[PDB]
Amino acid sequence: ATRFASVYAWNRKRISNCVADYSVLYNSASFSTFKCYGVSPTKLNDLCFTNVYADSFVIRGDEVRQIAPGQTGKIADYNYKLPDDFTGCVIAWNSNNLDSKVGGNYNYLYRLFRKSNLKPFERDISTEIYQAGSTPCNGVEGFNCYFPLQSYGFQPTNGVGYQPYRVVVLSFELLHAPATVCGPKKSTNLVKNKCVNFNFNGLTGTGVLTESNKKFLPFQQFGRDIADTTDAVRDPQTLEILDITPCSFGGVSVITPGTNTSNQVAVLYQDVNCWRVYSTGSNVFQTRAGCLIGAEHVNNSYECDIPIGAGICASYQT
Amino acid sequence: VQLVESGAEVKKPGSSVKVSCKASGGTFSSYAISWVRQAPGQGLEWMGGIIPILGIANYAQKFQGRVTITADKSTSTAYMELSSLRSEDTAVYYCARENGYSGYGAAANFDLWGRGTLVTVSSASTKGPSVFPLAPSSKSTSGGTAALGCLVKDYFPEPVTVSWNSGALTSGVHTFPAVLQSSGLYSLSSVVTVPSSSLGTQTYICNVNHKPSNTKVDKKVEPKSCD
Amino acid sequence: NFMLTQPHSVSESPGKTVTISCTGSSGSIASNYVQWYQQRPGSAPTTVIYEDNQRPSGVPDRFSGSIDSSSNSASLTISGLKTEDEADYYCQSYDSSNVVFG
Amino acid sequence: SVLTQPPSVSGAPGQRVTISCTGSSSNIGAGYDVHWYQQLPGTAPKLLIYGNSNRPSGVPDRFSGSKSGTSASLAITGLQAEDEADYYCQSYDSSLSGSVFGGGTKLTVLGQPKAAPSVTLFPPSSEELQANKATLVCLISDFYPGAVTVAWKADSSPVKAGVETTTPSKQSNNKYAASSYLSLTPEQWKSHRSYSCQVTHEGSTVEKTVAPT
Amino acid sequence: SGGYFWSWIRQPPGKGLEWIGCIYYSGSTNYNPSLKSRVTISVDTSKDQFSLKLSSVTAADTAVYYCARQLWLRGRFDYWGQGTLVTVSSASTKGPS
Repeated sequence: ATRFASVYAWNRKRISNCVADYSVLYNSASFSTFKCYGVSPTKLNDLCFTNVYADSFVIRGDEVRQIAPGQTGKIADYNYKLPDDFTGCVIAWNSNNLDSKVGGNYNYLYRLFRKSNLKPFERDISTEIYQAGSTPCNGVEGFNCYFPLQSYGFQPTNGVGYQPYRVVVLSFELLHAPATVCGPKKSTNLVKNKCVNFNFNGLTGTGVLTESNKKFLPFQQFGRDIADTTDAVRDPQTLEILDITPCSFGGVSVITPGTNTSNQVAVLYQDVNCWRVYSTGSNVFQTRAGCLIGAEHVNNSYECDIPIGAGICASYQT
Repeated sequence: VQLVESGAEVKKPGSSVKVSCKASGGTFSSYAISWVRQAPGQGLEWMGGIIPILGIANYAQKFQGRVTITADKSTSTAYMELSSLRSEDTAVYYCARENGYSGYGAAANFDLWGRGTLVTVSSASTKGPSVFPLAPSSKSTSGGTAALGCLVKDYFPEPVTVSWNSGALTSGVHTFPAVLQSSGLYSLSSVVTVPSSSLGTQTYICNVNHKPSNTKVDKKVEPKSCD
Repeated sequence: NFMLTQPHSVSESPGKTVTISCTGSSGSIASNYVQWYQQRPGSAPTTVIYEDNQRPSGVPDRFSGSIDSSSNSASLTISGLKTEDEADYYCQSYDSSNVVFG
Repeated sequence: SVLTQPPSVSGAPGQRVTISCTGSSSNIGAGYDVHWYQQLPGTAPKLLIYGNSNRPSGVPDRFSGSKSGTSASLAITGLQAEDEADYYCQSYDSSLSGSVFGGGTKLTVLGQPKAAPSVTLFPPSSEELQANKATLVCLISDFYPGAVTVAWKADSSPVKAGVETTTPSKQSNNKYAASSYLSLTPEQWKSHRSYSCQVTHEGSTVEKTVAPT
Repeated sequence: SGGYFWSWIRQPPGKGLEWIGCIYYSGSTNYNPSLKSRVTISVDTSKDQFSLKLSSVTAADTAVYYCARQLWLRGRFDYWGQGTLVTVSSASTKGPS
């Protein structure tokens, strides 16, 4: 930008309806701070966000280290406080060819004094004179009454800790909404009724893609069932709702009487009422716990060696 | 309080102006002062912001090399100066007091506004007005009343008032605003309704005063003899 | 003129904790992250702790890392020592057009 | 800059009017609050609504505004005879690094029994031939500014030079009056037989032609 | 492919690691200020390799040289190469007995 706003009034711009190519962001080799809390810069090309907010101001060298989530000082407490669960990161670089003129650049004003601690992501523009003692301060500027905004001394020959650094703060939000801003990754064709692992708007899972007749509200993007698993996909390229059919859905219990002891095993299906089975086999027996195949059934009652469930016991005999 | 300003000013197309906004009934104690123009037929346009305590200022990106704003913390007066005046700079200029507040958006608002100073540019210099007697004809006087008045030609600027018999007439008078011309000249009119029986016994005169021109002529209106 | 300073040799008895500190010379340590490496003798160094406290696959949970902007130092804490932990340890950070080591 | 609003709106004293104020991502969608400014025709604008919900003292409770998404809405419950004013929405822009105002909404509530216009033609006198000018006027009264036509004809060719239109002024009896001036020369003043002023309003044309000789 | 940063890292025997220079998949190069005007790293995409060129080698340059991919410009040197031994000596190679 041709100019940057002050510290007490930081300009924030919403970024949306575009793909965010971060490859020209973390590979600039001209910035000075890229400590990104939470998400990693290598994963920024894969994740998808609801919206991107980019704050901006100009700060000195000594206060660029105190814009972390948990910190204190005269900037994090009074001027710009990040949340403890902040997503994204700040970006700072040297600004000496610009924003540095002889005689001091007193255009910017930081909040030296304030009545209370600043809430996260809150911008405070107030010029009321702060008082200290019990004396009234109705617009006066006497003793124990100072202007809350203090100017900055930015000279080309000033110290490195007091040099003006252009700070831009990228913040990412993850809300229950379609992601209008995503990484520069492309998109392949859509397949149906096949057990294919998928990558839908940053959500990765394996399943079978099937058409869903459910009506989906525009506010939501993902549908979760009682089991808290993915069931609905918006698919923003085509904007149609697909039901995620799991590749494996039933309960299978394998009655294995060891490996070296015997090579014959029995398969018990919990959700099958004896088909969607591995094999038909023989000696199909239906119990209260489900359908059991590959094991014989007898009318005798022996001791329980390998329990099956609901009083059903199976053993390896001659 | 009240942030009064200076009077209306007329400047040349290519000169510099100097207006003021004086805080009356108090001072803008630790409150920033902003300026907003309004072109005739257009929306409000932001000039710049001054906090008088620190004496710093900023301007919009549309104009930075032609506007310089200053303020005085002691005498409580904030000023403009608009050099390199163009033909599109005609507007009314207000002084405004910013009122900040804390929040998430926290957009600056201007609650206290000035009275507005009219600034216009005209290449034509001030000239002496010419007052023309207008009288109804025989065809125009058909009923019991006649339409008579006086017309002023080549007068500058626009705010020039016309008085009927030095204010002796208050009923039936009308004020007609002037119009722009190709040469930038203004011409207003004024016509009143008077009975025909009073035409031969009571006379009508028009008294036009010109404050910047320092002239005030007296003229006589008579009915036409031919018609 | 940015360099990282750490003690040349720190030893501790097995079964307890040990703290290794890496302190920057001129610039801050709260920017451009930090990386921890362990170099077994006669082998290439391997990443142990990257980012603030992130750990790659194949590294035990005992390797804990933390930052301290006020002290301008980076700390790596090892608890429950072992024979295989006897190796050289390094701290790595990034500067303008150059990567610094210890 | 980009704070576009509808140029004009309409309403009645017995209904509700909604004024929309949309912007961009960097001024309204970013989260900045909007500010409403009511400018009466002849005075300075005043702070109507600030903070998108707060009302300053003096402003009646009927003026309620709201902000949602990337747009701003102002609603008026009761519209009296003094609500006719231009309304500008004001917010803060990040790219321009300055406050931005709205484009202006012409909220007009009016209605009157309009009647037929009455025009009057006043011929110039004999003391303008020596002045090298011909002040040709056309006094029009008892007419409305909805349809104002100024046409000058000489019964051989219409006059398209010197024709102009002026905004009518309110009278003392809820009426509008105006006057149109035509510029000519005394050399061509006596050359043409007629100079007729034609005024048309709602399809009603009144034509009276003066005789200079 | 991938936009990964390839770099070189050296270390004298018994001493700390020293970072030489970093490269991109394009011709952009970054060098350490202490060893500037002595290194020239290039990328040969056809052979899928990146090399290093050191001029005016001193006796203190005897070190184990490493080449390491970077997942990110200021990130970890995640994958390392095997440590090769380069020794500065005027004597030529002689056959063992």
